[PDB]
Amino acid sequence: SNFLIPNGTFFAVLIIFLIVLGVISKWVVPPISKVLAEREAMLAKTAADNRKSAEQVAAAQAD
Amino acid sequence: AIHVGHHTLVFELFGMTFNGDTILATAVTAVIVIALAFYLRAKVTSTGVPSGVQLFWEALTIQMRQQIEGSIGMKIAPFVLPLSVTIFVFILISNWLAVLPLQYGGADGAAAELYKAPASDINFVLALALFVFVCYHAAGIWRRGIVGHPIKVVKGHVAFLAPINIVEELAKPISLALRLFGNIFAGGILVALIAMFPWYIQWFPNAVWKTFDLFVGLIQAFIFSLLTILYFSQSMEL
Amino acid sequence: LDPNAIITAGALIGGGLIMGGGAIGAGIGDGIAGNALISGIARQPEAQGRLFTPFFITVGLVEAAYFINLAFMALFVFATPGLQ
Amino acid sequence: DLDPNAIITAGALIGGGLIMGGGAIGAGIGDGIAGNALISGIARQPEAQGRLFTPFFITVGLVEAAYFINLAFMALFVFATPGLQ
Amino acid sequence: LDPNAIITAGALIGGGLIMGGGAIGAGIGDGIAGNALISGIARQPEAQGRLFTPFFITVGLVEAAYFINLAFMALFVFATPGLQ
Amino acid sequence: LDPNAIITAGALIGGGLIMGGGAIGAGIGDGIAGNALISGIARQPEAQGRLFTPFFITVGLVEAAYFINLAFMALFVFATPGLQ
Amino acid sequence: LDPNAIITAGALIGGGLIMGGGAIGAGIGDGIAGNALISGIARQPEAQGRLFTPFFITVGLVEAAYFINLAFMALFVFATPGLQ
Amino acid sequence: LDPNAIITAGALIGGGLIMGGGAIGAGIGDGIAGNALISGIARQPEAQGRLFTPFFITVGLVEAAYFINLAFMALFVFATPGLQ
Amino acid sequence: LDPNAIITAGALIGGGLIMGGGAIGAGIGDGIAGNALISGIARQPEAQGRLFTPFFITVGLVEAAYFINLAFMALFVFATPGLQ
Amino acid sequence: LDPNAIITAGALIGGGLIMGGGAIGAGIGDGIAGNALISGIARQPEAQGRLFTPFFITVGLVEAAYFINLAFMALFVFATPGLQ
Amino acid sequence: LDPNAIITAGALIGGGLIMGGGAIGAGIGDGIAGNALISGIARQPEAQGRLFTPFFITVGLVEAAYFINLAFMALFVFATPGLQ
Amino acid sequence: MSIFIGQLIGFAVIAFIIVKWVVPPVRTLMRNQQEAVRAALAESAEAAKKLADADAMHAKA
Repeated sequence: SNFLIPNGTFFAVLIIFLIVLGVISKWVVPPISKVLAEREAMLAKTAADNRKSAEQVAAAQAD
Repeated sequence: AIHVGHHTLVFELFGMTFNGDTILATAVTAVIVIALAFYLRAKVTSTGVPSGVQLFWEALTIQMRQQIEGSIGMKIAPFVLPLSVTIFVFILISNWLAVLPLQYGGADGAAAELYKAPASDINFVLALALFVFVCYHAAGIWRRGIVGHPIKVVKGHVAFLAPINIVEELAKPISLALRLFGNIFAGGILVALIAMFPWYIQWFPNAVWKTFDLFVGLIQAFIFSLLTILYFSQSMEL
Repeated sequence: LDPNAIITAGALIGGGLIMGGGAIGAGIGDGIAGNALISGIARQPEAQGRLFTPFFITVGLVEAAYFINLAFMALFVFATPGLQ
Repeated sequence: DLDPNAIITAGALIGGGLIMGGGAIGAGIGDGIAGNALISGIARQPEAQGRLFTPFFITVGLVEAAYFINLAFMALFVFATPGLQ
Repeated sequence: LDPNAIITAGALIGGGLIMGGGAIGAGIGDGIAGNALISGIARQPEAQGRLFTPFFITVGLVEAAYFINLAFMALFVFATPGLQ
Repeated sequence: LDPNAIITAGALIGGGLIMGGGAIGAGIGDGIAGNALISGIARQPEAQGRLFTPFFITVGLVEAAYFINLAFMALFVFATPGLQ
Repeated sequence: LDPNAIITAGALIGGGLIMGGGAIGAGIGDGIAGNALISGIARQPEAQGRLFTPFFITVGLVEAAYFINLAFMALFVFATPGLQ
Repeated sequence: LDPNAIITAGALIGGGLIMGGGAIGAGIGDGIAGNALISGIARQPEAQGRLFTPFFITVGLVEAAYFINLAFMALFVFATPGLQ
Repeated sequence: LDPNAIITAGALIGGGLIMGGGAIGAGIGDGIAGNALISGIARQPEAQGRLFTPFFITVGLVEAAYFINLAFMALFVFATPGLQ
Repeated sequence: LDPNAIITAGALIGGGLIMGGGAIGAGIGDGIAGNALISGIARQPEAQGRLFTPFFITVGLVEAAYFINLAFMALFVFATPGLQ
Repeated sequence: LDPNAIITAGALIGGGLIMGGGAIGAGIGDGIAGNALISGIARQPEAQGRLFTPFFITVGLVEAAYFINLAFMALFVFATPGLQ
Repeated sequence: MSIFIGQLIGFAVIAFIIVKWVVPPVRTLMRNQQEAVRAALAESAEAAKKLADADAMHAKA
C-alpha cells in the first residue's frame, strides 16, 4: 500500500531516462538540426539561383 | 476486487526496494525510443526523400524548436531543445504502449497487466519532474548568477508578492508530476474496472476508453514537454 | 463498533468530495478554454495551428489540479491516512 | 450496535453521489459553454461550420470523457467499495 | 439500528446529490446554449434555420448527462446496491 | 430506535439537495436566457416579437429540468423508496 | 433518543439546503438579468421602456423558482413530512 | 441523548447553509451588476446618473433575496421550529 | 455524551459554511468588479478617476455581505444560540 | 465517549468549509481579474504599466478576504472556541 | 468508538472539502485566464510573446490559493491538529 | 481468460478504427510532405541547370 510514497525506483528510473536523453541529445537532435538547416539553405540557394539566372540572362542579352 | 497497487516482481537492493514492474516498463520504453533513434541515425538522408521515421523526428524537432524560439531565443538556450524533445517522446511511448492487449486474469478474477505505463507509478513522474526542476533552476542560476537567481525568483514580477512567488516555484515540480501521474493512474483503474464487466460486454467500453486514452496520452506528453520548455524560458530571462 | 469502518466511511466521503470538486473545476475550465478556442477559430478560420498551442497549455494547467485531486482521492480510498 | 458493512456502504453511496453530482455539474457547464461558442461561430461564419466542429469536439472530448471517468469511480465506490469488511 | 436503514439513508442522500448536480449542470448548460441561440437569432434573423442544428447538439451533449444521472438515481434508491 | 426515522431524515436531506440543485440551475439558466433576450432587444428592438420563439424553448428546457427535480423530491419525501 | 428529533434535524438540514440553492440561483440570475438591462439602457437609452417588459419576464421566472422553494422549505420545517 | 442537542445542531447547520447560499448569491449578483455599471460608465460617462436607476433596481432584487434568506436563518436558529 | 458537544460541533459546522459561502461570494464579486474596472481603465486612462466612484459602490455591496456573514459566524461559534 | 472528539471533528469540518470557500472565491476572482488584465494588455500594450495599478487593487480585495478566512481556519482548528 | 476514529473521519472530510474547493478555484481561474490568453493570441498573434508575462502572473496567484489549501490539507489528514 | 478475450476484442476494434479512419489521413500527410521535399529537390536541380545554361549562354554572348 501507500503507493504515492516515493520508492527507490525513483533512482533507477531516472538513470534510464538519462540514457535515452543521451542518445536523443547526441544522435537525434544534432543530425536533425543539421538536416533542417541544410534544407533551408538549399531553398534559399534555389531562390538566389533563380534570381541570378534571370540577372545573367538579362546581362547576356544586354551584352 | 479492484486490486489497486500490488507492484509485481519487486526487488530489494542496498536496503531500498524497487517496483520491478515500473523498471521493466521504463526499460521497454527506452529500448523502443533508442531503436527509433538509431533507425533514424542509420537511415537519415539530407538529399533524398525523407523516410517516415525522419519525418516524425523532424516534425517533433520543428515543433519544439519553434516553441523555444517563441518563448526564449533558441540561440540562448540550445540545451532545452533536446531535453524537451526527449521528454515528449518518452511520455508519448509510456502512454501508448499500454494500448497493446496485455491484460489477463491472474487466476483470481482480478485484472493483471503484463505491461503497465510507468507514469502510473509515482516514482517515474517524480524522477522526471525533479530532474526538470533541477535542470531549469540550475539554468537560471547559470544565467543570472548563483546569488541573483534565487533573489529574482523570490522577488518575482513584483516585489510585494514575494511570498506567493515562493509557493509558485514549490508548485512547479509537483504540478508537473502529479498531473501526468493522474492522467495515467486513472487509466490503470479504468481498464481494470472494466475488467469486472462480462467478456461479451467488456470490448466496447474498453475500446472507447482506450482510444480516448491514446488521445489523452498524446496530449499529456505534449503538455509536459511544452511546460518544461516554458519553465526553462521563465528561468532564463533577465 | 469497528472504528476502521467509521474511518473508511469518512475517507470515502472525503474522496467523493475531492472528485466532485476536481470534476467541476476541470469541466468548467475546459469548457471556457474550448469557448475561447472556438471563438478565435470562428473569427479567423485559418488560425487553428497558432491557437492550438495556448489552448492546450490552458487545458494542461486546468487539469493539473483536477488530476492532483484524483490522485489524492485514490490515496484516500486505497491507502487511508490515519487508519488503524 | 450495527454492522460496519452498513457504515462502509453508506459512506460509499454518499461519495458516489457526490462524485456524480460534481461530474454532472462540470460536464453540463463545459458542454453548454462550448456549445455557446460553437453556436456563435456558426451564426457568424456559416461557411466555416465544418471547420468549427473540429475544435469543439476536442473540448467535448476533454469534457464528456472527464464525466465518464468520474462515472467509473462511482461504479468503483458503490459496487467495489474499497476498504469493505 | 437496522443496517438496511443506514444503507437506504445513504442511498437517498447520494441520489439527491446526483439529481442536484445533474439539475445544476443541465440547467446552466441549457441556459448558456439558449443564450447563444438567442444572440445568433437577434443578430441574424434569417440564421434561425441553421442555428437549431448545432444548438440541439449542445442540448444533446447536456441533457444526456442529466438523462444519465437520472438513471443512476434509480440505481440508488429503487435498487440500492449492497442493500440486504 | 426507529429505523424509519433515519430513513425519513435521509430522504428529507436528499430531497432538499435535489431542490437546492434544481433551484440553482433554474435561476442561473433563466438569468442567462433573459440576459440574451434583453441584449437582443436592446441591440435591435422590434425583434422582440420573434425572439420569444427561441427564448421560450430555452427556458422550456430549464424549467422542465428543474420541474423534473420537483417530482422526484416528492418521491423522496412523500413516497420514500426503501421505507418500511 | 426521540426519532422525531432526528426527523426534525433532517428537515432543518433539507430546508437549509433548499434556501441555500434558491438564494444562490435567485442572486445569480437577477444579477445577470440586471447586467443585461444596464448594458442595454447604457447603449440604447431611448429603448429603456421596451426593455422593462422582457426584463420582468426574466426576473419573474427566476423569482418564481426561488419563491417555489420558499413554500417547500416551510412544508419541511413546519409541516415536516414523515413525522412520527 | 438530549433531543435539544440534535435539534439545535440540525438547526445551526441549516441556518449556516441558508446564510452561505444567500451570501454567495448576493456577492455574485452585486459583482455582476457593478460590472455592468462600470462598463456603462466607462463607455458613456454622461450616463452615470442614468444607469443608477436600473442598477439599484437590480441590486435591490438581489439584496432582497439575501435579506429574506437572512431572516429565515433567524427563524431556524433563534426560533427553531419544532424545538423541544 | 455531552449535549454541549453536539451543539458546539453543529455550531462550528454552521459557522464554517457561513464563512465559506461569504468568501466565495466576496471573492467572485470583487473579481468581477475589478475586471470591469480593468477593462474601463484599459479602454481610456482618463476614465480612471471617475471609474473608482461606482466601483467602490460595488465592492461596498460585496464586502458588506461578507462582513455581515463574519458577524454571524462569530455569533455562531463564540456565543452559540441555544447553547443549553 | 469523549466530547472533545465531536468538538474537534466539527472544528475540522468547519475549517474545511472555510478553506474550500476561500479557495473557490480566491481562484475565481483572481482568474477573472487576470482575464481583464490579459485582454487589456492585448488591446493596449502601452497600458501594461498602467493596468497594474487597479489590477492589484482588485487582487488584494480578492486575496484579503481569502487570507482572512485562512486566519479563522486556524482559530477553528488550532484553538477551537467552545473546546472543553 | 475510539476518539481517534472520529477525529480522523472529521479530518478526512475537512481535507476533502479543502481539496474540492481548491480544485474548483484553480480550474475556474486557469480556464478564465486561458480564455483571455487564447482570445489575445487569436486577435493579435504578435502579442503572444508579451501575453505570457501578465497571464502567468495571474496564474501565479491562482495556484497560490489552491496549493496553499493543499498544504493545509496535508496538515488535516497526516498531522491532524488536536489528534489524540 | 474471459477478460483477456474481452480486451482482445477491444484492441481489435481499436485497430480497425485506426486503419479505417486514422491511417489514411496520416499516410496522406506523410506522402504530401515527402512529395514536397522531392519537389524542393527537383527545384534545386532545375535551378542549378538554369544557372549552368544561363552561364553558357552568357559565355556565348
